[PDB]
Amino acid sequence: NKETDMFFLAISMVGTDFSMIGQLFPHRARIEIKNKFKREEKTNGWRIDKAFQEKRPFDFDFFAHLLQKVLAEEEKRK
Amino acid sequence: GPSGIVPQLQNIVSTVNLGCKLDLKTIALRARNAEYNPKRFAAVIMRIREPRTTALIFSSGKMVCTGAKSEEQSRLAARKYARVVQKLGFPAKFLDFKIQNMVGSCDVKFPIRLEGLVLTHQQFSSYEPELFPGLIYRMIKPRIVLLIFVSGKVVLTGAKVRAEIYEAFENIYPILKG
Repeated sequence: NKETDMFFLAISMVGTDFSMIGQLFPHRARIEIKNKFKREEKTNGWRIDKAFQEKRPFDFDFFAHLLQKVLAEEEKRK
Repeated sequence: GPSGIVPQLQNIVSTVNLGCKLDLKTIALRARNAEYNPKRFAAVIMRIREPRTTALIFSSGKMVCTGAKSEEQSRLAARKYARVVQKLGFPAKFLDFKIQNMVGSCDVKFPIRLEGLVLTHQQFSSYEPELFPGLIYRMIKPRIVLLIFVSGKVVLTGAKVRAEIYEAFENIYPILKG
């Protein structure tokens, strides 16, 4: 669930763009992200539309740290 | 005559010249939508949903876009990326828009025995059931390449307008029937 939320969130920050999220995701390839998008477009189209109208910024720093903290939290809680 | 089923277009391919130099690293730094993986390839690939399309940009100032269901939709998406690049801080222009390719598909709702087609059409139809399950046919008028399957569904590609797809469809339809 968390990974899906973050895939969405990055799709809003880095757009419908996959190689960079694969790069920042420790263990995801671009084909993986493309497949996530195929699977999710059928149901979450409205959220992906929410992904292209707000101008909140993107980073490595604030984000890289946010990724690592939420992944550690999820792994310790899962 | 027509069987009552129209060929629906599945894809559109188009390109336009941006007319200026761009820095891919700058785009990846600023735009909320960008790649730059020079270790694999030095380019930036876009995509938007309205229209549903994917575009790709270079430092050389060219754009290639694809994914729409209609040519006008493809042009709309192209102009959207042109607007994005213009507001990215680049002096982009929407110059020399050209449509490259489109894909369509249809069906005939009756089974297709590929063996007869290859036996009567081998000179332009290539049948090889070992690697590619379907049958390959290349058409001259217009320059269309066609894929045919037992289920009766057909994939059409290589055109520039939907009229070519329809005309090739009705050219082949009597052959498909018998």
